[PDB]
Amino acid sequence: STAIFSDRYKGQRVLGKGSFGEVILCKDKITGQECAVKVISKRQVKQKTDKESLLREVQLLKQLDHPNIMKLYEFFEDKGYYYLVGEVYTGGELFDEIISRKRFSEVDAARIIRQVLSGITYMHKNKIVHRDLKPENLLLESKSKDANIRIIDFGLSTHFEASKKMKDKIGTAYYIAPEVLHGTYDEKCDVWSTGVILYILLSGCPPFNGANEYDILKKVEKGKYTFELPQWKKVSESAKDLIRKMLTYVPSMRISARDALDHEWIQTYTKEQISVDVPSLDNAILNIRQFQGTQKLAQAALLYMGSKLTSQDETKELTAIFHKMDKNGDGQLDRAELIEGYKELMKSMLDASAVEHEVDQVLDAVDFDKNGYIEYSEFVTVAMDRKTLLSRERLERAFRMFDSDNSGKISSSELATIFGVSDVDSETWKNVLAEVDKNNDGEVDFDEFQQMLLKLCGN
Ligand SMILES: CCOc1ccc2cc(-c3nn(CC4CCNCC4)c4ncnc(N)c34)ccc2c1
Repeated sequence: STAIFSDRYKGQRVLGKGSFGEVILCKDKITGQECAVKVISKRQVKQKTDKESLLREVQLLKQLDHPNIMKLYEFFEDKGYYYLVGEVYTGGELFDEIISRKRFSEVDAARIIRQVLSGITYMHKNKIVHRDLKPENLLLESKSKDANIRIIDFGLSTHFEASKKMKDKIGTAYYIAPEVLHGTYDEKCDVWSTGVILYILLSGCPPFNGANEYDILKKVEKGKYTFELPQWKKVSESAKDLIRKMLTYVPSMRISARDALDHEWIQTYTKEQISVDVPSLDNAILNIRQFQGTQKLAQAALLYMGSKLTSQDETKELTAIFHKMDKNGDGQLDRAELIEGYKELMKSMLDASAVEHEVDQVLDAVDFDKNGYIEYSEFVTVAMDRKTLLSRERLERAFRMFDSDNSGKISSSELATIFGVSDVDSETWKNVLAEVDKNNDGEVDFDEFQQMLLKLCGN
């Protein structure tokens, strides 16, 4: 009697979108235990290994326990997806916590990096490689200041092929080890990624950077970086030494995770008491806030355009479904039929229970209610506006957050940075601007930026 995910869990709400698919907050129908479930769509994500190999990894992952590694509880598979059920953590991404601080020192960075290396060391002893380690994969257990770090997605890269969509690979290029690019890699790739993360914590700038994905990769593959930024003068020699050892090009010469834990710098700056010399890295924290805001705005822009393309698709599809269901030809439908077509559209709505409630939120939202005969046309408008909300609202939020001086505007230099990170061709976005505002003087407000994005997705 093979078990069934939706027999055991109900979806509560969406937690986010991660590598390989959506993460949904779920609840055990008997025990009330809340859990974070990564749902991998077999249609969007191709497998690299065979079933046998994936089930063996899962079985191993369930038996490992470390304070800095996300705990996996359960694994299910049906016809259309894979479901990975883990512990839910509520502290958010590390860097989003870091940028809320007004003080940040080498002690804070060593506390951070020690946890990461401790989790990586443990996983490498069990022959699991992350490969895709980056800031987004570092979650905080809770919103508390003293919260432990939990690494997510350890081992998935081995069995599933990563999205080639830019909206999914923003800020992947900065962290990947050069041997991963060339195809022969081992567990040392996780030390390199960690090394990049440490460089960023102490300087707030990526060691390997450029205007677009491909320029960043060209820098990584060459392997050259420097410590000539002014804010490195404030950093201990010990920290730089550890960095050089983590960023060693040839993997066989690069320090192991385990050895990195024992390095003088980690031993010195994680002793809770001794502040022998501990200034605050003010420039770094502000660089990280700029870095983070840029990454988040580019991401939000791509998802805005993606949501706008989805809403074109689904509006037309839903209308054609309702049209054919309308046997009267009067343009009206009852509740069950609305539910039926919306389910037919299907392919957060993990069971029939999820669908009926979304429909009910819209029928309530249909302003005032006459029961029996519903104008299919207007239900479509409202169902779809609902779907785009999260993404337009999020777009404005990200715009406001990027605009740190509250100027209401972003410069064309800033647009170049954002569009380079979003991988929108240079000639393409300026042609678009020229058409939105024929009189602009090198800056756009929120509405203009939004109008630009619409034009860049064929509207
Ligand atoms: C081999 C383990 O297989 C699993 C199984 C379930 C997983 C669930 C989560 C998860 N994702 N998110 C949403 C975050 C929003 C911010 N961007 C990053 C994602 C989460 N938010 C809260 N808790 C979570 N657990 C997640 C991530 C990785 C998992 C890996």
